[PDB]
Parts: sequence; structure tokens; C-alpha cells
Amino acid sequence: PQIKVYGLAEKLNPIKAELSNILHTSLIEVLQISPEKRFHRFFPLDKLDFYYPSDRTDNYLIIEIIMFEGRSVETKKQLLRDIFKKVDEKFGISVYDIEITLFEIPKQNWGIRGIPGDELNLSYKVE
Amino acid sequence: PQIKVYGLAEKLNPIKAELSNILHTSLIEVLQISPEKRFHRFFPLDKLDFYYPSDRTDNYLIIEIIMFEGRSVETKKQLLRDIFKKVDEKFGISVYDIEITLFEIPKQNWGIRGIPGDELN
Amino acid sequence: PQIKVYGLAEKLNPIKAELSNILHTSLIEVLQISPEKRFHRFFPLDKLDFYYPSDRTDNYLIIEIIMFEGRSVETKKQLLRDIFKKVDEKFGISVYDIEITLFEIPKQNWGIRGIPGDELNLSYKVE
Repeated sequence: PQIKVYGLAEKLNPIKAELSNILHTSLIEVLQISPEKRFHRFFPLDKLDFYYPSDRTDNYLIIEIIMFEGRSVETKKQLLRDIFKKVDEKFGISVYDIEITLFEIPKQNWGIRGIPGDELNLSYKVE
Repeated sequence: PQIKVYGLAEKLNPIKAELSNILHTSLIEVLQISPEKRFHRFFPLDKLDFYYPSDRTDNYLIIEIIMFEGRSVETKKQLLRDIFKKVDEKFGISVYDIEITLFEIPKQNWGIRGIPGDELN
Repeated sequence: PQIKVYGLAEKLNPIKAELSNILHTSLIEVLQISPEKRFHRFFPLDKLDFYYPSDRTDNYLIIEIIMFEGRSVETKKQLLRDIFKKVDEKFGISVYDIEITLFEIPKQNWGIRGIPGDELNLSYKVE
């Protein structure tokens, strides 16, 4: 999985190092990926480049996860739940200020180490 | 829906605040979302980070919309047409210079307010 | 096809102009798109905004290609392999340091030059 995190620069920049650890722990625990396979991109946004509802706070976080298609509905829902729980518990950011979107990609639409994703023999199960 | 907008910094930055207002009106009117649900991210690009063909002017605008799966084809085409119309009318940007891409995501692949999107009310 | 490229700023900025030429050539040759249709966006990242595994280098390069659905599996796989080969050959970036992801979008989900993409008469064949 690839993660892309968007947030207000003044709020995201102080926490992004620990947020990276937290999010990676969630994908290890729920998706059973190798602890080594952390691919994260952070986009701290200027105030004028980020609009969110006036009843949310500036802690508002958008998390996009690009991942191999094929996981069960239950595993995916468990992932969303685990990220909500761990970010809230670690930073006190309310679940109302967190949004998560899973982008599923067929294995054959993904290139890794020079070959299409469906020709990889992975060390874990995509179910 | 979540919107991501891309354009040359010196063209997008003077207009992005008004453009946010226009795009939110369009999503409200066509998709019938509640008027508080504005989620927009803007990406003003340096000229060295943005390549587009010579038949597009420096007004070229890319508008990505990430939304729940489930709208009809007619609703979605009306959204594109409404965005094309309203952005052209408000800013004088030719429709030739506007690109819109809809990323539909199954409801169960979204986490909102702590729960999966297929379980919201 | 729309291309988005992500890499560390000090590594991506010296190569992005030639890389753009390399990527466009690959899409022309494999997808047979009209050679004027280059749409590329570059995202040079700060060191603190870019996490990748310890068995990758800071040449690590992410390539996202958003394209009309409808190409064959073999054509898409040929696109992946061609980009890997030509990027490796031109810049000496090992193919483990390159990752490619195709985002396929139905034609009616795209607005181009004022109309939905399923109503466009194209100058090439999508498939």
C-alpha cells in the first residue's frame, strides 16, 4: 500500500513523523504487510489551498491509501477502524476530523521491481 | 465529494478562492450534497512541474473529483457540463482549457466520522 | 493519459525535464496516443515528506498514470515494462527504485474540451 496524507501545514508538520509510524503500524497489524514496506507521502497544505467544513477543526486530516485490490470487506473496514482508533488515541484528533479513502488497484495495473504486480510472489496474502 | 484542483500557480492563485465557491455551488446543485460539505485541495504548480499540450493555454485547469460510487451516468455528465459551464462563465476560461476526472470509490472503501461509508445515514 | 510523478526534490528536479520526454515516448510507442497529448505533473517532495523502505534509495520514483479504461492486459503490462526499461537505461535508476500505478477511469467519468469522454471522437484507439 501507498499512503498519501494531506493536512494543514501548521498542524500536519509537527505530527507527521509520528503519524507515519502510527499509520504504518496499522497496515502491519491489519494487512499483515512486512514491517519494512512503508511508502508514505505527506502534503502539508497552505491555509489558502485547503477548504474543509466550518464545523471541523484545522486538525482535519485526509488519508488516501492506494492498495492492491482483493482484500475482504471486513479487512478493509477493520483497517479504517484501526486507523481511526490509533490516530484519535495518539493525537487526540477526533474521528470527525479524519477522513480515509481506499483506492483499490488490480495487481496487473501496478509495476514493482520491473514487473507487473500480478507476477510478484508476495510474502503475505492479499486474500 | 473531495475535489483536487491543479493549475499554473500564477493563474490558479488569483482565482482559487472564487473557484472554490463556484465548484461547491455546482456540486451542491447537481449532486444535492448538503451545503456545508466543502472539501477542496488546491495544487498551484510551478511552470517546470506542469506539462500540457500546445493547444491548451496557460489557463489549463485539472479538476479531480473523488466521490461515492452510485450516481447515474446522466447525473455525472450533468456535473461535468455544469462545471464546464460555470467556470467558463465566471472566469472566462475556455472549456478547451478545463479537464475534469471523476474517481468513483465504493462506499465501503471510505472512512467518514469513524465509520465505513456504506454504514452512514 | 495523465501522469503524476513523485520523487525527492533534489533527485527529481535535475531529471524531470528529460524524464517527461522519456515517459511521453513510452506512452506514444505502447499506447499509440497522438504525440501532442503530453499531460504531466511533477511533485518534487521535501525529505521530511517522503518515506520509502530502507532497501530503496533516494532515487525512488513514483509514477501514477490516470488513463481511459479499455486497454488489454497485455498492452498495459507492456507499458509498465517499457517505462521501467527506458527510465533505467536513460538515468541509471535501478528498476527497484521505480514504482508505477495505472488508475483506469471509464470514459464517461472524464470531462475533456467541454464534453464527456465517451462522446469524444478520438484521433487514436483506446482499445
